[PDB]
Amino acid sequence: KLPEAYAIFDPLVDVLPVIPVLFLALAFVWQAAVGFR
Amino acid sequence: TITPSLKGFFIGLLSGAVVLGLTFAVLIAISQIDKVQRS
Amino acid sequence: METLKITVYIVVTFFVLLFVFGFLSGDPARNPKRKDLE
Amino acid sequence: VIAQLTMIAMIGIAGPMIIFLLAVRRGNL
Amino acid sequence: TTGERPFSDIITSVRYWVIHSITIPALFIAGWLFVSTGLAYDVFGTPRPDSYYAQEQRSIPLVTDRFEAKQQVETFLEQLK
Amino acid sequence: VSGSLLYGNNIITGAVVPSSNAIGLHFYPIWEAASLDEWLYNGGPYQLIIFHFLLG
Amino acid sequence: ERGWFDILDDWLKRDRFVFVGWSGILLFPCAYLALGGWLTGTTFVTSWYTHGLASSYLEGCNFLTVAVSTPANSMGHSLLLLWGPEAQGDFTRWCQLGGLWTFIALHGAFGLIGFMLRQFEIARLVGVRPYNAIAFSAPIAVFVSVFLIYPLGQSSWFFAPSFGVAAIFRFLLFFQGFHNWTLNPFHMMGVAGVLGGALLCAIHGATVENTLFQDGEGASTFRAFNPTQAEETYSMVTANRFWSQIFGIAFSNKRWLHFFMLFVPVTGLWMSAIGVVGLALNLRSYDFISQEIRAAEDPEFETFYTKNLLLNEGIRAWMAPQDQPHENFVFPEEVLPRGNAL
Amino acid sequence: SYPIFTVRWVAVHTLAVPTIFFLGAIAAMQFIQR
Amino acid sequence: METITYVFIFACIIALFFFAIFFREPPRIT
Amino acid sequence: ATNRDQESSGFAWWAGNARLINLSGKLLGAHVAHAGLIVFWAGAMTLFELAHFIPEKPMYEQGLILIPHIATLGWGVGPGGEVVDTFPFFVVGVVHLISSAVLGFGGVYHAIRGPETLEEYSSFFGYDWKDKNKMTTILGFHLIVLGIGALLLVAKAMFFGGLYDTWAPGGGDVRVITNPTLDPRVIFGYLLKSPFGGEGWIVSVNNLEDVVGGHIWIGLICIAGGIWHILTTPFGWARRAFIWSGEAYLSYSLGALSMMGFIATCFVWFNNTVYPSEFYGPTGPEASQAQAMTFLIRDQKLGANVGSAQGPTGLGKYLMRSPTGEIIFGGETMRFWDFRGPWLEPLRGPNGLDLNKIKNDIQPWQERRAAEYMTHAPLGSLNSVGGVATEINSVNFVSPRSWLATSHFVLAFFFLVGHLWHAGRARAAAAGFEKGIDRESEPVLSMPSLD
Amino acid sequence: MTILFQLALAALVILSFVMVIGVPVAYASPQDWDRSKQLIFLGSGLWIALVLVVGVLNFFVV
Amino acid sequence: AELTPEVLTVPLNSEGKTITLTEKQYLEGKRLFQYACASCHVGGITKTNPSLDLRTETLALATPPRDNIEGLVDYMKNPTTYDGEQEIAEVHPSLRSADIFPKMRNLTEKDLVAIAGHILVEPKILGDKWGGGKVYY
Amino acid sequence: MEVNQLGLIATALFVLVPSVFLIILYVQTESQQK
Amino acid sequence: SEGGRIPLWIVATVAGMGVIVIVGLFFYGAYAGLGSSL
Ligand code: CLA
Ligand code: CLA
Ligand code: CLA
Ligand code: CLA
Ligand code: CLA
Ligand code: CLA
Ligand SMILES: CC1=C(/C=C/C(C)=C/C=C/C(C)=C/C=C/C=C(C)/C=C/C=C(C)/C=C/C2=C(C)CCCC2(C)C)C(C)(C)CCC1
Ligand SMILES: CC1=C(/C=C/C(C)=C/C=C/C(C)=C\C=C\C=C(C)\C=C\C=C(C)\C=C\C2=C(C)CCCC2(C)C)C(C)(C)CCC1
Ligand SMILES: CC1=C(/C=C/C(C)=C/C=CC(/C)=C/C=C/C=C(C)/C=C/C=C(C)/C=C/C2=C(C)CCCC2(C)C)C(C)(C)CCC1
Ligand SMILES: CC1=C(/C=C/C(C)=C/C=C\C(C)=C\C=C\C=C(C)\C=C\C=C(C)\C=C\C2=C(C)CCCC2(C)C)C(C)(C)CCC1
Ligand SMILES: [Ca+2]
Ligand SMILES: [Cl-]
Ligand SMILES: [Cl-]
Ligand SMILES: [Mg+2]
Repeated sequence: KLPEAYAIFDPLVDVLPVIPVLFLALAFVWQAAVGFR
Repeated sequence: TITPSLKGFFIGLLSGAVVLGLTFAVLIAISQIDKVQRS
Repeated sequence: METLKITVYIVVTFFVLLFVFGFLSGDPARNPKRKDLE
Repeated sequence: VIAQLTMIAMIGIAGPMIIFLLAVRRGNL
Repeated sequence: TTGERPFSDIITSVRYWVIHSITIPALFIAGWLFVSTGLAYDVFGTPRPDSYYAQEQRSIPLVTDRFEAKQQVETFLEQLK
Repeated sequence: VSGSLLYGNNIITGAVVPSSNAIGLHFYPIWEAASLDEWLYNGGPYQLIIFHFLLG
Repeated sequence: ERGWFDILDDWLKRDRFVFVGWSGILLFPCAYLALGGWLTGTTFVTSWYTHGLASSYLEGCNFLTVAVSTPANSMGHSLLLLWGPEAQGDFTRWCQLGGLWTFIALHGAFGLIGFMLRQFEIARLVGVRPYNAIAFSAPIAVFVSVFLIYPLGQSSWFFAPSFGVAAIFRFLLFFQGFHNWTLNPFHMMGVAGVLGGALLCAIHGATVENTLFQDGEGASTFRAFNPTQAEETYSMVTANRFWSQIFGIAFSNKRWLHFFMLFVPVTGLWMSAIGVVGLALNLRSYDFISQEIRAAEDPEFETFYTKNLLLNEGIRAWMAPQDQPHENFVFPEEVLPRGNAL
Repeated sequence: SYPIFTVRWVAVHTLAVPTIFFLGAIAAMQFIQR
Repeated sequence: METITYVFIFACIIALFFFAIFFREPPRIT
Repeated sequence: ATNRDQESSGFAWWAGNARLINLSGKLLGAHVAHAGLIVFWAGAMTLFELAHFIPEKPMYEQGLILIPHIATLGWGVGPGGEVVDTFPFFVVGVVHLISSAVLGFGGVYHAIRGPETLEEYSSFFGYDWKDKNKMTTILGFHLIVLGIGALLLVAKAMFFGGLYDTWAPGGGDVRVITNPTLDPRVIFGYLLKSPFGGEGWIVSVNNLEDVVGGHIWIGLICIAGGIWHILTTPFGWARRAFIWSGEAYLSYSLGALSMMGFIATCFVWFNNTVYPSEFYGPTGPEASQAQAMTFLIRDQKLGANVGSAQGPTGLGKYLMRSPTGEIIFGGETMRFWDFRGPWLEPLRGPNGLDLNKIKNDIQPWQERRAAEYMTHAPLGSLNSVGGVATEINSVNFVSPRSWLATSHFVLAFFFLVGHLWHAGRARAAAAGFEKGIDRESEPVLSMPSLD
Repeated sequence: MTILFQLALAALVILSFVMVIGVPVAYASPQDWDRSKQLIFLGSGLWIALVLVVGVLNFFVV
Repeated sequence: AELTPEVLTVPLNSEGKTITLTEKQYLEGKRLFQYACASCHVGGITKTNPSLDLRTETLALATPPRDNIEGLVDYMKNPTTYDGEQEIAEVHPSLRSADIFPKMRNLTEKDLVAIAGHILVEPKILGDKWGGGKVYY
Repeated sequence: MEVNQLGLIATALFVLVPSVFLIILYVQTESQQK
Repeated sequence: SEGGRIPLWIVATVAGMGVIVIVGLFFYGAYAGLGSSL
């Protein structure tokens, strides 16, 4: 576990590692916005 | 005698005739309403 | 068997040297179009 | 469990939000 | 093109989404309730987690007679007390 | 295990048999064997063939 | 002539997003019902009463393990019609008896008929030769041999493949252990045709893509093609020299190349269908008699063939009691074939 | 300018309507406990 | 005799490879 | 918008980053933002692992891969690899996560706000791919950087607490390395070892002295090479041997990374020194040997004479000879006789496993260790059901060794594919036919027929 | 110090979210770049400050 | 079939006394068994010594008897060989050897009771599968 | 090995008969006027 | 009514996220309740 003082951030910490994948997905949203020109 | 399975056969026959019948009725109807333009 | 070993080692070294020096011998220039790739 | 889905909801929306905001404002996409 | 309205036209229109922000969630919810109410089990005859075996039974309720199979299944279901 | 035609195999059953589990990942060229008879017993042809094949 | 038949013909053959045709009347309901039946069964329907298996999302199965399973062995080869003497019109009981299996298999079959007829009809209307339908004869030969002929030669529909991912895998392993199906030269021709087809697909795609003429300025080369252009988009001559110098032989005739691309996988599948037809009667390539006579007399004689038979024997003994529950197999620990330790 | 109810519309909905219903069902299924 | 048959067929196939490669009908541009 | 569509760039959206080949500023943005992604993952993954971490369970029962890396450096662990302080893990994770914000900031800036090209802005940061000297200069900078990294490892090992040593006398423990191996005969001797069984090339490194000395060597080599490349331009033979373009250098790096990927795969699969089994779980060989050890112990306790016990095949049930005569565990684990591990070695004599030591000297900690490793063998399903493929659901386990080996084989392979793709494209583009054959100048048409 | 810590850290997270959306949008927006550059400078200095604050207060809460 | 109070009713001691476990106790028992025991005792067998299993009859014939909550809990504190003759805490997980088997460190008396209860209830459900090994999979 | 004693003739005719058919057709093709 | 009012990239992003959510739920369900093995 994280030190007790940080325990409230457990759910955020549970989610963080997946964020990089979102950047790949972001690239497509962006490309969708410019019509994949 | 009409056994339960012969009755079943008749039910199947009717069901198939109904499905195909309604299908052709509907398709003919639609074909008549939405004719292709020629000439 | 030692002689077979030495023979194979020499053969392998030979062909390997042919491969390496061969690709070192201006391979980019060996094409039908643009040769000046140096 | 509710907290985790809330976090991934804000984080998850952030990107498309960036794109949406830029598209609305005719940004340099 | 074959005369039908382009899909991109349809699905980028307000009216489509007015219709479908209703119809799609409604269908999803209907399926959900189809399961959560247990109706699916009853319709299809699928065992609930508590209905595979009688309490002390470890034998599969396998159908072993073609023409009395219906009755066999009913008996197996009855034996679940 | 017999793999060859002359030792009782046909085309479907025949094989070059993998090298001995006793060898493992050890490199077993012909010259590591005390004899060809040993090399053959322990499945040296398998290693020679697959290594030359993969390189080739 | 302008009666109702021709007017119907007019509407049926209208150029719309999804072509219908006369073939559509057979195809679409049968295909829709086959697929819908599969989804319905895999979502909601058990195989508890037929197999002693869970097979639906409802029961906790996932996409890999869900199936619409075959009927109980006791059903024999019953058409298992909803209105038949087994279910007697009761839909729930019908589901519980495995009615969805025959439902799916038969609607599936007529649906495949509809699809191939569709291929013929469209080929005729557009004015092309009907090689797509002819090639489609192979998938049909496979479906018919495996899902219909095979169980028809066996005791019941029970031993047909169940419509499911894992179930199909089970079907594969059953065929190994019981039929030694890998040893069967018709299956071997099937394999050669499938892998050979994939090889031809890959090699042809890559060859075309790597002998393209530069027809644009773009480094991405797809736009530099126009459907209506007269010229070949790639160099047959250069491709031919390349493979001639690489492999020793090469295509020189594009028509031959593509006919060959039809021929290889279709023929492969057809051969496999013939083999499965053999397996319907248990007419297997299980053994080499010379091998067995030698091994019987010589306990030092071992080939990969004999090893594989040991594997088959294990498969049979360990899987049969649960895979074939109608047989009431009880195999005592002591009769189970096992090597040392395992 | 464009018709709404076409053969294509029908085909699409025969697949899409049950699909959403089923996905809702299976989603509900994920919370079932023995 | 089996072995002879198998090896024979194989050898025929290899020879066939040889002829099919070096003695093929040459491809000609018309 | 410059070069951000196909008509102007020549590259479709799906090849969009190729639009960046000659836009050094935006390409710098791409690179820095990406480094941001990597550091971000290191940090967030570390925090996730720590949040999920139960200190009294072995790490390898908990799906941990980064904490094992930190622990191997000697942080947060004591004797036997027991966790004594989770705070170092927290620090590593947090500092990476924070640093990632910085890299991301610079990356986003360069990518969308900063100068698209750097050449007009700066002669030092600007570059031409075809400028061989600038390329070798930048390469030199990065080589010095890497050398500094390796020396950072040496520093950790020698001056800042040491490294976890599974081989430490009296049991695995964090240990300061005071006498690193400098002898070039040993160090490069590793580089000349066979990659086959019983040798295993660099993967065979089995003591921290060799590791640290090796990193001393690599650090100095890398710094010297960096200086070399800042001070020199490529010789004639190199000029004539290579393709000099962005895509070519990319292809070379892809090849190298592929090679490195496969090396890492074998490293995590076989090596238990820089990948301590305390943290990563037992290797396959380790666990098979551990099974043999376990039952040798069990049956010997029951009164079996394990030296004279003949198995069904004629081979020793428990003990047999390797092909060179060494006494080894028998059965299938015969294949793994090259395995070496701290729990087994005390039973090893000059001729291999010593029967008298086996009879008299096996300690309870060895039985425990062998049982633990045997029952934490790196076998398991994709949904992480531990054990053989036929095992029932019960145990939630896949060895970290398996996750890291499989992931890195997949990555190394696709990077080999990328290498072929980009090397071939760089060749074709350099020669000027990457877009296809000139219809009016088809080379083969000017070649004589083959027959 | 737990009040200071837990809110300085919540503020760090919040500001981070704000920067994550705001900075790229600012970088790519045509107008109001003058106001944006200064807001980004401020946000960045404040972010660094909050990181250091959380960092110090850490040892008085753990 | 259901996980009824009767199924969850298992022997507390050798003197005819029973204890009825709650469903939550059964779940805790499965969880803790998986956590601490299943690496070797998956499915009721013993990977490092298959001669000895966790079948109820076998536990009944162990010395002292282990076919009750108390026997199993004591085992988890002070494991012996099957005849009770030697104490094996040094090579087997126990509270007494929590120093060398660190997963036992956070196990409470309640936890031991839950694990014991899992061990006794599971064969009542699974029959020959419990301790049966691969033959019964 | 106790092989089927007809396997030899079966294989031999299996190879020879169609091979001969093909050789006949090829050779009579070549001898036609160019 | 008017085609184009709601941009296609938004429709795609929202629909895609919906798919990710539902599939994600199915994977959660692989570890909980029926089929979880527990
Ligand atoms: C053209 C599309 C088509 C086709 C080819 C089929 C084909 C099949 N379906 Mg059907 N099915 C369809 C559409 C189709 N289906 C549709 C749209 C539905 C949804 C309502 C269903 C629902 C359905 C169900 C629920 C079931 C089937 C089943 C069957 C099979 C048995 C049918 C039978 O026995 O008919 C017999 C009838 C005929 C062949 C029609 C004969 C018409 C003749 C020429 C006219 C004579 C009739 C006469 C007027 C009647 C006088 C009788 C008098 C003396 C009393 C069969 C494989 C069953 C099955 O699969 O079980 C496993 C089954 O249970 N289908
Ligand atoms: C590692 C991932 C990665 C990276 C670093 C890049 C980098 C870059 N891409 Mg891209 N690209 C990628 C993946 C990536 N790409 C993928 C997967 C694809 C295929 C879908 C593409 C397809 C692609 C194309 C088709 C093109 C690029 C181009 C570009 C560059 C200009 C982008 C632009 O103009 O923004 C415009 C977009 C915006 C202004 C919207 C906001 C974007 C910002 C950067 C998001 C930042 C969010 C982040 C959370 C904020 C944190 C800030 C905080 C630290 C304070 C840029 C250098 C272009 C280029 O070559 O230019 C010449 C170009 O045309 N890329
Ligand atoms: C180096 C790569 C790597 C490795 C070895 C691991 C290893 C591990 N991770 Mg980690 N993880 C990684 C990257 C990696 N992860 C990344 C990048 C992320 C961010 C998304 C995460 C996020 C993550 C989380 C959130 C968690 C883990 C956890 C775990 C463990 C369980 C893994 C699992 O169950 O897989 C499941 C298997 C899959 C999901 C299948 C992956 C298959 C991919 C899609 C195929 C890739 C193919 C190729 C690259 C694509 C090329 C295409 C081609 C056409 C070019 C395991 C120890 C878990 C854990 O137990 O923590 C304690 C945990 O909770 N990981
Ligand atoms: C490889 C990484 C890299 C590179 C090559 C560049 C290159 C460039 N940057 Mg960029 N930058 C980077 C990362 C990088 N930056 C990052 C991460 C950020 C976010 C903090 C920024 C933020 C940034 C801004 C805001 C600006 C630039 C600009 C500049 C240019 C002038 C820089 C200068 O004059 O330095 C002269 C040297 C110094 C000022 C002293 C450097 C002190 C360093 C930090 C000491 C520590 C070095 C240490 C070894 C780093 C290890 C980090 C490692 C752990 C990752 C130049 C083109 C400018 C520009 O493009 O103008 C239009 C500009 O305004 N950069
Ligand atoms: C990433 C780091 C890096 C990179 C990209 C380069 C790249 C470059 N270096 Mg090198 N260099 C480096 C690090 C690096 N160097 C270091 C650290 C040193 C100090 C030791 C040197 C010292 C150096 C010198 C002294 C020279 C170069 C030269 C060159 C250039 C051509 C080299 C080449 O053709 O290699 C191809 C390699 C060969 C032709 C060697 C023989 C190939 C054998 C057969 C391969 C055997 C390896 C095999 C895969 C197995 C590995 C194990 C093995 C040891 C048993 C080139 C620009 C040359 C140059 O032009 O300088 C300006 C040059 O003369 N470099
Ligand atoms: C450092 C590594 C590296 C780098 C810098 C590049 C850089 C470049 N490559 Mg790439 N490439 C690489 C590795 C790398 N490559 C590898 C390993 C492969 C083998 C698969 C390829 C194969 C490749 C091809 C086939 C092509 C390129 C191209 C290009 C250029 C444009 C890339 C583009 O815009 O992609 C845009 C990005 C996308 C469209 C996204 C790709 C999606 C991937 C395959 C799935 C990711 C799976 C993920 C890890 C796990 C699942 C997550 C889930 C959310 C989906 C660009 C110059 C193109 C080119 O030739 O340029 C000249 C080109 O056509 N590359
Ligand atoms: C049989 C029956 C019949 C009919 C019925 C039917 C026909 C129904 C329909 C229905 C159907 C029709 C179903 C629905 C569906 C689908 C679903 C169930 C869902 C899904 C999928 C998915 C989930 C997606 C995902 C994935 C993939 C696949 C793709 C991409 C990727 C991803 C990941 C996304 C009748 C009644 C007459 C009679 C009796 C019986
Ligand atoms: C660390 C820290 C931070 C973090 C930050 C980050 C960095 C995030 C970012 C963000 C991200 C980075 C996200 C991204 C996004 C979006 C999404 C969700 C994605 C997607 C996709 C889609 C859904 C797709 C669809 C479509 C396309 C568009 C086109 C084509 C078709 C398709 C279908 C594919 C914070 C603040 C939290 C605080 C705490 C901690
Ligand atoms: C170029 C671009 C690209 C990419 C993008 C990027 C790659 C960028 C980046 C990078 C990044 C990477 C950024 C970020 C994030 C991070 C942050 C924002 C930081 C913060 C941190 C904090 C806040 C921490 C807190 C903590 C404490 C300290 C303790 C424990 C708990 C917690 C966790 C709370 C794309 C594809 C879109 C396309 C277009 C263009
Ligand atoms: C830390 C470590 C240590 C040490 C390390 C070492 C010292 C190593 C090294 C260094 C080195 C020394 C590395 C390497 C190698 C190099 C490379 C990898 C090469 C390559 C080659 C190539 C690639 C070329 C290409 C081609 C040729 C072949 C021909 C012609 C054309 C061309 C040129 C293109 C040890 C292990 C003891 C232990 C552990 C840790
Ligand atoms: Ca319950
Ligand atoms: Cl063994
Ligand atoms: Cl027993
Ligand atoms: Mg569930």
